Amino acid sequence: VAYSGRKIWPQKHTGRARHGDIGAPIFVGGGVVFGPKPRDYSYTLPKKVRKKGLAMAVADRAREGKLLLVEAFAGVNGKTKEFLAWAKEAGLDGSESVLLVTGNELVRRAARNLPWVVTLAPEGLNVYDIVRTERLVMDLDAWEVFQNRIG
Amino acid sequence: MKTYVPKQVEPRWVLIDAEGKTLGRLATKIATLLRGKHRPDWTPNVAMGDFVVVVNADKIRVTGKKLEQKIYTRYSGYPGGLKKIPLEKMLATHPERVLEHAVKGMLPKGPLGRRLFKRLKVYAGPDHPHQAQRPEKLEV
Amino acid sequence: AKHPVPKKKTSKARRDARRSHHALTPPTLVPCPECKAMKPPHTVCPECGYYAGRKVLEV
Amino acid sequence: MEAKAIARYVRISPRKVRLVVDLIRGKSLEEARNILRYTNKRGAYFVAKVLESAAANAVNNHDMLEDRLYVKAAYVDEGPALKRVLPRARGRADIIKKRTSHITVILGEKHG
Amino acid sequence: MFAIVKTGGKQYRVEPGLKLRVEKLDAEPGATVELPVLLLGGEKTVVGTPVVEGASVVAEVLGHGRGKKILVSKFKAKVQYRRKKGHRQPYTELLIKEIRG
Amino acid sequence: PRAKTGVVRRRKHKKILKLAKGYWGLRSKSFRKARETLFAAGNYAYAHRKRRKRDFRRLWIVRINAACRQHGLNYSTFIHGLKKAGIEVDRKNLADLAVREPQVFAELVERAKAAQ
RNA sequence: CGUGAGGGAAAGGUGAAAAGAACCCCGGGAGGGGAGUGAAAUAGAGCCUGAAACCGUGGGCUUACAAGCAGUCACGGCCCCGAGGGGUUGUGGCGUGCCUAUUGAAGCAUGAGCCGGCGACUCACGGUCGUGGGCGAGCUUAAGCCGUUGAGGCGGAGGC
RNA sequence: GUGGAGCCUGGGAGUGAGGGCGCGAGCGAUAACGUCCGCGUCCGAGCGCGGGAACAACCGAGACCGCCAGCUAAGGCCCCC
RNA sequence: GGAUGACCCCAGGCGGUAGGGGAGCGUUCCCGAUGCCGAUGAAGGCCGACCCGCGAGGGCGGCUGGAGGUAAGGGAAGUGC
Ligand SMILES: [Mg+2]
Ligand SMILES: [Mg+2]
Ligand SMILES: [Mg+2]
Ligand SMILES: [Mg+2]
Ligand SMILES: [Mg+2]
Ligand SMILES: [Mg+2]
Ligand SMILES: [Mg+2]
Ligand SMILES: [Mg+2]
Ligand SMILES: [Mg+2]
Ligand SMILES: [Mg+2]
Ligand SMILES: [Mg+2]
Ligand SMILES: [Mg+2]
Ligand SMILES: [Mg+2]
Ligand SMILES: [Mg+2]
Ligand SMILES: [Mg+2]
Ligand SMILES: [Mg+2]
Ligand SMILES: [Mg+2]
Ligand SMILES: [Mg+2]
Ligand SMILES: [Mg+2]
Ligand SMILES: [Mg+2]
Ligand SMILES: [Mg+2]
Ligand SMILES: [Mg+2]
Ligand SMILES: [Mg+2]
Ligand SMILES: [Mg+2]
Ligand SMILES: [Mg+2]
Ligand SMILES: [Mg+2]
Ligand SMILES: [Mg+2]
Ligand SMILES: [Mg+2]
Ligand SMILES: [Mg+2]
Ligand SMILES: [Mg+2]
Ligand SMILES: [Mg+2]
Ligand SMILES: [Mg+2]
Ligand SMILES: [Mg+2]
Ligand SMILES: [Mg+2]
Ligand SMILES: [Mg+2]
Ligand SMILES: [Mg+2]
Ligand SMILES: [Mg+2]
Ligand SMILES: [Mg+2]
Ligand SMILES: [Mg+2]
Ligand SMILES: [Mg+2]
Ligand SMILES: [Mg+2]
Ligand SMILES: [Mg+2]
Ligand SMILES: [Mg+2]
Ligand SMILES: [Mg+2]
Ligand SMILES: [Mg+2]
Ligand SMILES: [Mg+2]
Ligand SMILES: [Mg+2]
Ligand SMILES: [Mg+2]
Ligand SMILES: [Mg+2]
Ligand SMILES: [Mg+2]
Ligand SMILES: [Mg+2]
Ligand SMILES: [Mg+2]
Ligand SMILES: [Mg+2]
Ligand SMILES: [Mg+2]
Ligand SMILES: [Mg+2]
Ligand SMILES: [Mg+2]
Ligand SMILES: [Mg+2]
Ligand SMILES: [Mg+2]
Ligand SMILES: [Mg+2]
Ligand SMILES: [Mg+2]
Ligand SMILES: [Mg+2]
Ligand SMILES: [Mg+2]
Ligand SMILES: [Mg+2]
Ligand SMILES: [Mg+2]
Ligand SMILES: [Mg+2]
Ligand SMILES: [Mg+2]
Ligand SMILES: [Mg+2]
Ligand SMILES: [Mg+2]
Ligand SMILES: [Mg+2]
Ligand SMILES: [Mg+2]
Ligand SMILES: [Mg+2]
Ligand SMILES: [Mg+2]
Ligand SMILES: [Mg+2]
Ligand SMILES: [Mg+2]
Ligand SMILES: [Mg+2]
Ligand SMILES: [Mg+2]
Ligand SMILES: [Mg+2]
Ligand SMILES: [Mg+2]
Ligand SMILES: [Mg+2]
Ligand SMILES: [Mg+2]
Ligand SMILES: [Mg+2]
Ligand SMILES: [Mg+2]
Ligand SMILES: [Mg+2]
Ligand SMILES: [Mg+2]
Ligand SMILES: [Mg+2]
Ligand SMILES: [Mg+2]
Ligand SMILES: [Mg+2]
Ligand SMILES: [Mg+2]
Ligand SMILES: [Mg+2]
Ligand SMILES: [Mg+2]
Ligand SMILES: [Mg+2]
Ligand SMILES: [Mg+2]
Ligand SMILES: [Mg+2]
Ligand SMILES: [Mg+2]
Ligand SMILES: [Mg+2]
Ligand SMILES: [Mg+2]
Ligand SMILES: [Mg+2]
Ligand SMILES: [Mg+2]
Ligand SMILES: [Mg+2]
Ligand SMILES: [Mg+2]
Ligand SMILES: [Mg+2]
Ligand SMILES: [Mg+2]
Ligand SMILES: [Mg+2]
Ligand SMILES: [Mg+2]
Ligand SMILES: [Mg+2]
Ligand SMILES: [Mg+2]
Ligand SMILES: [Mg+2]
Ligand SMILES: [Mg+2]
Ligand SMILES: [Mg+2]
Ligand SMILES: [Mg+2]
Ligand SMILES: [Mg+2]
Ligand SMILES: [Mg+2]
Ligand SMILES: [Mg+2]
Ligand SMILES: [Mg+2]
Ligand SMILES: [Mg+2]
Ligand SMILES: [Mg+2]
Ligand SMILES: [Mg+2]
Ligand SMILES: [Mg+2]
Ligand SMILES: [Mg+2]
Ligand SMILES: [Mg+2]
Ligand SMILES: [Mg+2]
Ligand SMILES: [Mg+2]
Ligand SMILES: [Mg+2]
Ligand SMILES: [Mg+2]
Ligand SMILES: [Mg+2]
Ligand SMILES: [Mg+2]
Ligand SMILES: [Mg+2]
Ligand SMILES: [Mg+2]
Ligand SMILES: [Mg+2]
Ligand SMILES: [Mg+2]
Ligand SMILES: [Mg+2]
Ligand SMILES: [Mg+2]
Ligand SMILES: [Mg+2]
Ligand SMILES: [Mg+2]
Ligand SMILES: [Mg+2]
Ligand SMILES: [Mg+2]
Ligand SMILES: [Mg+2]
Ligand SMILES: [Mg+2]
Ligand SMILES: [Mg+2]
Ligand SMILES: [Mg+2]
Ligand SMILES: [Mg+2]
Ligand SMILES: [Mg+2]
Ligand SMILES: [Mg+2]
Ligand SMILES: [Mg+2]
Ligand SMILES: [Mg+2]
Ligand SMILES: [Mg+2]
Ligand SMILES: [Mg+2]
Ligand SMILES: [Mg+2]
Ligand SMILES: [Mg+2]
Ligand SMILES: [Mg+2]
Ligand SMILES: [Mg+2]
Ligand SMILES: [Mg+2]
Ligand SMILES: [Mg+2]
Ligand SMILES: [Mg+2]
Ligand SMILES: [Mg+2]
Ligand SMILES: [Mg+2]
Ligand SMILES: [Mg+2]
Ligand SMILES: [Mg+2]
Ligand SMILES: [Mg+2]
Ligand SMILES: [Mg+2]
Ligand SMILES: [Mg+2]
Ligand SMILES: [Mg+2]
Ligand SMILES: [Mg+2]
Ligand SMILES: [Mg+2]
Ligand SMILES: [Mg+2]
Ligand SMILES: [Mg+2]
Ligand SMILES: [Mg+2]
Ligand SMILES: [Mg+2]
Ligand SMILES: [Mg+2]
Ligand SMILES: [Mg+2]
Ligand SMILES: [Mg+2]
Ligand SMILES: [Mg+2]
Ligand SMILES: [Mg+2]
Ligand SMILES: [Mg+2]
Ligand SMILES: [Zn+2]
Repeated sequence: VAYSGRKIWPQKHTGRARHGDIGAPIFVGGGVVFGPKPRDYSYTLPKKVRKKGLAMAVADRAREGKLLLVEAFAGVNGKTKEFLAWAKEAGLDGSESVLLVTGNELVRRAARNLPWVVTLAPEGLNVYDIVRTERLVMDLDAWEVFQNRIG
Repeated sequence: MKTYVPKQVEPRWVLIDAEGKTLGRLATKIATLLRGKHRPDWTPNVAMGDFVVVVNADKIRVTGKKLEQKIYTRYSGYPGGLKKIPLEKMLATHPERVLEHAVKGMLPKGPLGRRLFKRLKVYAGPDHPHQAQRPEKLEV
Repeated sequence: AKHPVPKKKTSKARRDARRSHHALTPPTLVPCPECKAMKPPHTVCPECGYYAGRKVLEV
Repeated sequence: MEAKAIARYVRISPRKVRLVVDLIRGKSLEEARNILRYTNKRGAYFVAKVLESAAANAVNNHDMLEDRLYVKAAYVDEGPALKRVLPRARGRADIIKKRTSHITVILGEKHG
Repeated sequence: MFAIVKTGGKQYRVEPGLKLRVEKLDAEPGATVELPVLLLGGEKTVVGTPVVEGASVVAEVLGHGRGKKILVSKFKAKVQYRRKKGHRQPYTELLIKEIRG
Repeated sequence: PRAKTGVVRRRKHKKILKLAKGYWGLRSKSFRKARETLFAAGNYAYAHRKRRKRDFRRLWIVRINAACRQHGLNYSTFIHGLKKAGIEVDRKNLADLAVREPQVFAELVERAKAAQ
């Protein structure tokens, strides 16, 4: 704290409480006791745990009938309205939130600005994103790499 | 069901002839009569006892040698101001007070106990001035 | 001396009970027989300058 | 109908003035004026003026009749205090509060 | 006529038309119950020894409730012992139907 | 994140002060003095519920006594007699009788004199 | 503030917009009362909200024969709201502040004028028990590298 | 003898200023609201409740809450009560 | 008893300082949330003799206030004077 270390007044005989300096947390304007300092909240969750979590996350959406794999994306070539077309053809009105996993950039860029769509490259597949969304939509290309990461 | 509480009732006047009675033994009974504890609707927080006229206080009686040995005592608040008055002398100078002081000490202390002492009227000699209330002559 | 000092803060009730004698009494006034104005008795009327039924002082 | 005046921030002490205000509560306008005139106190000046402003309002803004007017309410409030140093013996400084008043007079009409 | 009846460990003087709260009775609201009798009074006088044999008072149960909350508080000095408990005693509300003497 | 006192403390003092409404001087005005007063009031309360059960019984007893000595016996003899008779009317109810229904009470007196 | 080295504060908020109140009235002024502006002026500049201590006016109840840790329990009177509640308190019963420190405090032992806000068991890395899970004669990566731009993976050196 | 009994392995303590009373001793003066031990008890922590005028440790008794119900304990029952 | 916190019946325990253990209340912040409550009135402030909870509290309603607030379930602390 910015203040100095001087004893503001003598120890005895003033008729006031004894104090040292005004950096003491007991003073308004003094330093704070056990406040936060910078911290690293990260830790190494076991790899196998992450893997099972990734398996189960997808498996859950499968049991729900919510997992859908697609072969390709028709005429969607970067324009959002194109995705919306394709969406409809596959049952995606947007009454349900979707996690779209594909390596095709132009599909991701199209679908991205939507409120109800989250977009991922397959190496980015992760369980928080899986649980967040009501429906899982994966390119075959993606499903293959998801396969590699879990076995 | 909550306990009965009387409405303010008319107090009976009562007459007692103190002649020849024992000082303290008369006293307890006057106190009881003053509280009103002889009344089934007794209530401790209101003045509802009887009024008591007493005559012949000067001819009250006491046992043992207390005539010369009962000392009544009074402190004035000044240094050396504790006067001592033997029973004999109190009879001879303010006889009615012997009975009064005895009764006073047997009533509860506090504002209510002090008003019940007022309801007691003590006379030396055969007579009193309370004809107007036509007091009922009790035995005790 | 040993610097006497109050032992307890005085209650609102007791400070105000000390003040139970502090009320001002209204000034005592009588009409002036000439100009009817209210004035202290036994003083020269400061409105019209009369006292004792004659003009005494220039108001 | 009522008419009022308030003198806010008068540099006199609330407790002192109230003494004077106590004299006029419930008097006719004529009586209070008389009383104030011969009250040997500083605050009688200030109360006089708050009164006269109120009577002005009553007559001139509120269709009341000067000759029906009476002090229906009057009260003194305490405003912000002025803090000043009063230097004492042996290096010590005391702090004097120079106190302040918000003076109010409220006039009504006495019917009949 | 009145009757002295005994319910919930306590006794009460009751009469036709009387509303009474007593310790909660195990009885559906609207139902009817017979209270034991210790003494009948008024015109005739019969003294129970302790109860009277033929007698009973009928009561229609109006319903059950919880009383106004009492704050039961505890405190011990120089020990930091303090407790605050809230209490509402259950009751049953009865109307006295008849004194079957 | 920092959690200042904010709103919480005021609301705790108010709770107390309301409970203290009606107390003299600072005892309804200062939070601290209220709390002292309320500890007393709480132990006084609890104790006085207990004590109230006693207090009334003692009044019931004094009352039964007066109406007993109207028929030539004392409370102590009375209670003995009812006891032998098997009359279990409580002192609360006896008292109502002694004032409200003096005939019925006299009867109870009768039975108690009989029972010994 | 200190000779000096040096110490070292307090102090944010009208309104959407100044539309910041022409003009008249009392006043020396301050201040106010009207008029006016504004959705709002106890938003009027001593300006969002406006708690508490604290001071005041008005109203109900109450108090000048009364003995008190100030309450509580009972009853009665008066006042308010409409077989009930609320306020007040005459009488009666009971009744030794809080905290701290102590063998023991109402204690004539400590601390506290009162109110508001600040104010004291934390975090990192190791360790040891317990616990929720992953794998199991196995378990696990560190720095780093790649990818993301709040996406995760690789990395077996090493540790148990 | 099934008890907030007992034993074993581990985690967390606090305490390591006691005090009155009864009995058995030493010290002192067959002194101290004295001191130091032994067995016990209560207070400590039961300064909650009844009795002892008032009073931690004497007598009665181990307070979960509510009731305008009943029986008792010590102690009491002429009035205060 | 039903079958595993569904509730019911019966029985016992429930004074407490140091201290051990258990279960909760609330404050700031994050996920829930491109959501939802909000000018037909956010937060906060002042009331209530009303409701729910053993309690810490949580509702509801009237007045003030004038633009924010944030659920079920979880996460993290500058968390209660
Ligand atoms: Mg520094
Ligand atoms: Mg500096
Ligand atoms: Mg420095
Ligand atoms: Mg330094
Ligand atoms: Mg130094
Ligand atoms: Mg220094
Ligand atoms: Mg010193
Ligand atoms: Mg000092
Ligand atoms: Mg000081
Ligand atoms: Mg100091
Ligand atoms: Mg110092
Ligand atoms: Mg310091
Ligand atoms: Mg220092
Ligand atoms: Mg410092
Ligand atoms: Mg420092
Ligand atoms: Mg700082
Ligand atoms: Mg600063
Ligand atoms: Mg700073
Ligand atoms: Mg701090
Ligand atoms: Mg620190
Ligand atoms: Mg520090
Ligand atoms: Mg830290
Ligand atoms: Mg860092
Ligand atoms: Mg950690
Ligand atoms: Mg790390
Ligand atoms: Mg979403
Ligand atoms: Mg999106
Ligand atoms: Mg007699
Ligand atoms: Mg009594
Ligand atoms: Mg004489
Ligand atoms: Mg006496
Ligand atoms: Mg007494
Ligand atoms: Mg001297
Ligand atoms: Mg001197
Ligand atoms: Mg000298
Ligand atoms: Mg001096
Ligand atoms: Mg002093
Ligand atoms: Mg004061
Ligand atoms: Mg006052
Ligand atoms: Mg005084
Ligand atoms: Mg004249
Ligand atoms: Mg004068
Ligand atoms: Mg004029
Ligand atoms: Mg001062
Ligand atoms: Mg000053
Ligand atoms: Mg029963
Ligand atoms: Mg019940
Ligand atoms: Mg204690
Ligand atoms: Mg204490
Ligand atoms: Mg105490
Ligand atoms: Mg304590
Ligand atoms: Mg202690
Ligand atoms: Mg305590
Ligand atoms: Mg409490
Ligand atoms: Mg704060
Ligand atoms: Mg704080
Ligand atoms: Mg607060
Ligand atoms: Mg608090
Ligand atoms: Mg608040
Ligand atoms: Mg609160
Ligand atoms: Mg009061
Ligand atoms: Mg007060
Ligand atoms: Mg006061
Ligand atoms: Mg106040
Ligand atoms: Mg109780
Ligand atoms: Mg008691
Ligand atoms: Mg009992
Ligand atoms: Mg007899
Ligand atoms: Mg018996
Ligand atoms: Mg019996
Ligand atoms: Mg210097
Ligand atoms: Mg200088
Ligand atoms: Mg310096
Ligand atoms: Mg400073
Ligand atoms: Mg600053
Ligand atoms: Mg603004
Ligand atoms: Mg602005
Ligand atoms: Mg002008
Ligand atoms: Mg002018
Ligand atoms: Mg002007
Ligand atoms: Mg004006
Ligand atoms: Mg103006
Ligand atoms: Mg307008
Ligand atoms: Mg509007
Ligand atoms: Mg306002
Ligand atoms: Mg405003
Ligand atoms: Mg201001
Ligand atoms: Mg604003
Ligand atoms: Mg303001
Ligand atoms: Mg203000
Ligand atoms: Mg205020
Ligand atoms: Mg007043
Ligand atoms: Mg007298
Ligand atoms: Mg009087
Ligand atoms: Mg006394
Ligand atoms: Mg009574
Ligand atoms: Mg009452
Ligand atoms: Mg009432
Ligand atoms: Mg009392
Ligand atoms: Mg006691
Ligand atoms: Mg005391
Ligand atoms: Mg004591
Ligand atoms: Mg305290
Ligand atoms: Mg403390
Ligand atoms: Mg302390
Ligand atoms: Mg000490
Ligand atoms: Mg010491
Ligand atoms: Mg000592
Ligand atoms: Mg004292
Ligand atoms: Mg003292
Ligand atoms: Mg000292
Ligand atoms: Mg002290
Ligand atoms: Mg010391
Ligand atoms: Mg000071
Ligand atoms: Mg104060
Ligand atoms: Mg404070
Ligand atoms: Mg720790
Ligand atoms: Mg572990
Ligand atoms: Mg694993
Ligand atoms: Mg190692
Ligand atoms: Mg045990
Ligand atoms: Mg054990
Ligand atoms: Mg066992
Ligand atoms: Mg631990
Ligand atoms: Mg240790
Ligand atoms: Mg220790
Ligand atoms: Mg020692
Ligand atoms: Mg030792
Ligand atoms: Mg020892
Ligand atoms: Mg021991
Ligand atoms: Mg002793
Ligand atoms: Mg012996
Ligand atoms: Mg011995
Ligand atoms: Mg020995
Ligand atoms: Mg000798
Ligand atoms: Mg010793
Ligand atoms: Mg000895
Ligand atoms: Mg010895
Ligand atoms: Mg011992
Ligand atoms: Mg200790
Ligand atoms: Mg004991
Ligand atoms: Mg023990
Ligand atoms: Mg006693
Ligand atoms: Mg005792
Ligand atoms: Mg005792
Ligand atoms: Mg004891
Ligand atoms: Mg027990
Ligand atoms: Mg009941
Ligand atoms: Mg018995
Ligand atoms: Mg015995
Ligand atoms: Mg005795
Ligand atoms: Mg007796
Ligand atoms: Mg049980
Ligand atoms: Mg248990
Ligand atoms: Mg316990
Ligand atoms: Mg447990
Ligand atoms: Mg909180
Ligand atoms: Mg919580
Ligand atoms: Mg913040
Ligand atoms: Mg943040
Ligand atoms: Mg959001
Ligand atoms: Mg939002
Ligand atoms: Mg809406
Ligand atoms: Mg609007
Ligand atoms: Mg509104
Ligand atoms: Mg909030
Ligand atoms: Mg907030
Ligand atoms: Mg609330
Ligand atoms: Mg609000
Ligand atoms: Mg905004
Ligand atoms: Mg939230
Ligand atoms: Mg939540
Ligand atoms: Mg979560
Ligand atoms: Mg802190
Ligand atoms: Zn003249």
